Amino acid sequence: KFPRVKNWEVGSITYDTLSAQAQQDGPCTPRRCLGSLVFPPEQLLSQARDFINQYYSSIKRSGSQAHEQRLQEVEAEVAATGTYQLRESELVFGAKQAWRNAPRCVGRIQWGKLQVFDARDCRSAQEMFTYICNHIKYATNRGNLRSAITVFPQRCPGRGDFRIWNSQLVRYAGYRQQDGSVRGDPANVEITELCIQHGWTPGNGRFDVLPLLLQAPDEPPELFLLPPELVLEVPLEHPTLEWFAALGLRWYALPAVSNMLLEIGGLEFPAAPFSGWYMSTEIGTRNLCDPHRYNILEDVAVCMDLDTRTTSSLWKDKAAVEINVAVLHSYQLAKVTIVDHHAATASFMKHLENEQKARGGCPADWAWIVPPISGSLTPVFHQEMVNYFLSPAFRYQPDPW
Amino acid sequence: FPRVKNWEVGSITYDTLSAQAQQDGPCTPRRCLGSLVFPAPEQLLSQARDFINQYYSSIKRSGSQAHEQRLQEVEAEVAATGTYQLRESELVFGAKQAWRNAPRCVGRIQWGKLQVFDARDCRSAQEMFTYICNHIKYATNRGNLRSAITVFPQRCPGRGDFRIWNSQLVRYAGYRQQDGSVRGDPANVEITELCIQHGWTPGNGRFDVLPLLLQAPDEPPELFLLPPELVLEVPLEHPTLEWFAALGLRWYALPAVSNMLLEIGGLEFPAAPFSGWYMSTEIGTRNLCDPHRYNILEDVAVCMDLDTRTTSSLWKDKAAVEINVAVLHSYQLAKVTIVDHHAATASFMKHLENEQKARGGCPADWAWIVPPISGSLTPVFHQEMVNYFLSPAFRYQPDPW
Ligand code: HEM
Ligand code: HEM
Ligand SMILES: CNCc1cc(F)cc(-c2cc(C)cc(N)n2)c1
Ligand SMILES: CNCc1cc(F)cc(-c2cc(C)cc(N)n2)c1
Ligand SMILES: C[C@H](O)[C@H](O)[C@H]1CNc2nc(N)[nH]c(=O)c2N1
Ligand SMILES: C[C@H](O)[C@H](O)[C@H]1CNc2nc(N)[nH]c(=O)c2N1
Ligand SMILES: [Cl-]
Ligand SMILES: [Cl-]
Ligand SMILES: [Gd+3]
Ligand SMILES: [Gd+3]
Ligand SMILES: [Zn+2]
Repeated sequence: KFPRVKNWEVGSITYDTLSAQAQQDGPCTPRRCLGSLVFPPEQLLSQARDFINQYYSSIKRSGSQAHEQRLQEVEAEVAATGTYQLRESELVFGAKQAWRNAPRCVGRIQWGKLQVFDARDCRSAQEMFTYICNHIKYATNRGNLRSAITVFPQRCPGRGDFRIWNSQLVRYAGYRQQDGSVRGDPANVEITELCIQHGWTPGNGRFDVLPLLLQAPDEPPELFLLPPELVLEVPLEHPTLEWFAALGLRWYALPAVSNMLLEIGGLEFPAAPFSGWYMSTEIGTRNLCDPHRYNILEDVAVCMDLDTRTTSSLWKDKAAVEINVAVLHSYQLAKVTIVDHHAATASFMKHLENEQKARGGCPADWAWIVPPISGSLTPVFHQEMVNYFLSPAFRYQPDPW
Repeated sequence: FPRVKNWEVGSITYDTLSAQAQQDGPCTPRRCLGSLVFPAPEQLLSQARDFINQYYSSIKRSGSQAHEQRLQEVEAEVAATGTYQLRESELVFGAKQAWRNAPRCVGRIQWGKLQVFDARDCRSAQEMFTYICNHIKYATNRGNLRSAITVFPQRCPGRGDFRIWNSQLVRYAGYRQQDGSVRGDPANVEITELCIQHGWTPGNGRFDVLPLLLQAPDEPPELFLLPPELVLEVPLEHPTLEWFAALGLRWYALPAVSNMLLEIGGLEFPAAPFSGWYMSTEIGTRNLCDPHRYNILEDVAVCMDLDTRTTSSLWKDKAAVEINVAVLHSYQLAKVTIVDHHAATASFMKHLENEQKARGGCPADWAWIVPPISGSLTPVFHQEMVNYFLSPAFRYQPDPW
């Protein structure tokens, strides 16, 4: 009844007893597996209890005076108001736990080092922008990146919500042409048209930092031009392919996701942007080489004079590796925090053993932990994993349009 | 009906074939176990009833004379003997469906072109050896490889099973060492011990072809040396790194899997070895670079003058790419069929399109289909997949020891 889980590189075996606690049913059934699909009223009370119980057991304080009392005041809070507010330390506990529970995040060896900015006393877009701009600058820290989340007011019935309209705080533009095809990032063509709608003027670049679209409850969104000095960027150069710089590639320093809904102990925070630091394959492999993203693979290969006329020359593999080298090298020369997939995955194996000893397992989504180049060269490839939903959690949510 | 998206292009289909999935796999809504490597007359009737129904849809004779006759026959044969016998064309179809249905096979574009050798009259291990030698000879075809399966007598009440104890027809020995290490392939230490225990004289090279351990019903397994000239091998060299030839590396031409069970209509064929041709990544990445296999990565990288002291130089990825290049070039030098992971994944995308029109879906195991290097450089990375079990099928079975 406890999944047997093997490591094929060493032969070791563990049991994931933590999977017993899974709550939100996944998409898989004994009949078919859907593990590769990307996006597959007083219920509040039961979610509330077991979160508080988590908090106190986490601090060796279960069955103790403050535990009894905190259970009453939440029960009393919901009685009158039909909802409740979190104690600051609890919001700190939920934020770090929701990170710890993220099955697809390969960087959770860092889950206990998280700076939480409480932004619950907020109203109007001009306020968020200041909260956002304090996060970004705190998080960037002149390239010495530091993990941070900012949590905006929770969801209330009978009132709009706080939402950021960009998938991330930093996004590059996506412009069509007299032939449809995109100049700039084709990922963000939909939000580029929403911004140009809301006043912004299109640049002509492949790396134009998009303006934020911030939306306060029931008031229509507001454009915001981010300060240029607050958007740290790293021009991409290769250590030994002098022509690489002339290709003119850049990526921003801060991966800061602003469209996921933080759920802690029953409450759902639709605006809660978190950030950390990049893994190099995220930029060098997915963002620049995906056929529907920047899709630079062929252009780098021509410049390295590789034979693009036969797929068996592995020219794709050769140029991809070098695009990744140029990312790691450009970020290191810029002194911005970045991690390569070999270092990241090995630390995740450490994280798994940490979590086995502490909690009897760890939800992990194999197809997202394994890197998108050189998979079987990393030890996560040879590690069987179990995937499920623990709470508190980061969740996806509808786009606010 | 599971909705499946291709993310590179944007397409959406619905896998309706999955609603027919028979035997249940490892996952529940509580937890996905997709990444695990290893997940009464009345029911032999329902299984065979379904297979016969399949065979007759395929010949466009669904609901006819022969169709009800064959059903009436099979229920008469089960009542009288407890089993029944496949007709030869039924056996050819069942074996081609089994390949088609195999979710972890990327080579299934070719499922219709399969040469089925009927050895269900085999009477001993010695005769079993002769069918196998013939199989290897036909399939090797002097390097112009052909896809083949030999089918030995089915499991039956009263007598034991035919078994090939070897996991493949062609395997390299793995001898343990004085310092605990292994010379040869460490995946084959166990079978190697058995061959010696059964009177084989071991060598001491790294690429020693193992003998065959063949088990007739209620017999000890019998040893058989494969004739040297029957096993085509390929010395490994690199197009440009001329020191590579000095590693002394070889692989064999024919991938011939011999430890799986073929199930057709509830009948079980515990010995039915099958073979096609290699994808270069199985050899270059897994067999040669896995830390628990030949583990040549570090030794290639030193020789390449790569910086092996930091992982951020991506020495592993660079060395592994040249190992794959070497495999492809060597097999083309020797005029031995081989397919690289870009061509193989591109033809698999075609298979999913063929199969969506023909059957409304295709059972696919994402983590096995995506190559172990260059994952997102291939179109299958960006394609969501539905994994499930269809019959006829190749199944795993315990080792007979
Ligand atoms: C500090 C360094 C970090 C690294 C290197 C890292 C790495 C990654 C990577 C590579 C992914 C895959 C995303 C994709 O490919 O689309 C991911 C997903 C995720 N990360 Fe982390 N991360 C870090 C910090 C954080 C922090 C601070 C949080 C929140 C507090 C977080 C929460 C998440 C979540 C919820 C996901 C899943 C989102 C999704 O499934 O789309 N990560 N992470
Ligand atoms: C003709 C070219 C073929 C190619 C390129 C190919 C490719 C592959 C690859 C790369 C794998 C994963 C192997 C591994 O990771 O160890 C695989 C698995 C498999 N192949 Fe194919 N194959 C071919 C022919 C065949 C044939 C002729 C059959 C049977 C008639 C077959 C049946 C299977 C099965 C049953 C599996 C999965 C076994 C398992 O689950 O471990 N293949 N194939
Ligand atoms: C909205 N999808 C979630 C997402 C998408 C994505 F492309 C990247 C990341 C991500 C986040 C953090 C904190 C670090 C990191 N290295 N990556 C998260
Ligand atoms: C029981 N393990 C199944 C297995 C293991 C394995 F290592 C390799 C292959 C395989 C088989 C064929 C016909 C072609 C090919 N290229 N690979 C199959
Ligand atoms: C369909 C497939 O599951 C999809 O492309 C996934 C695979 N694994 C991934 N892993 C990460 N980290 N990010 C992704 O976007 C994806 N895409
Ligand atoms: C545990 C992990 O699932 C295991 O190493 C798998 C991963 N995917 C694989 N995929 C293929 N095609 N072949 C394999 O041998 C493996 N090994
Ligand atoms: Cl990103
Ligand atoms: Cl093999
Ligand atoms: Gd020139
Ligand atoms: Gd030279
Ligand atoms: Zn699953």
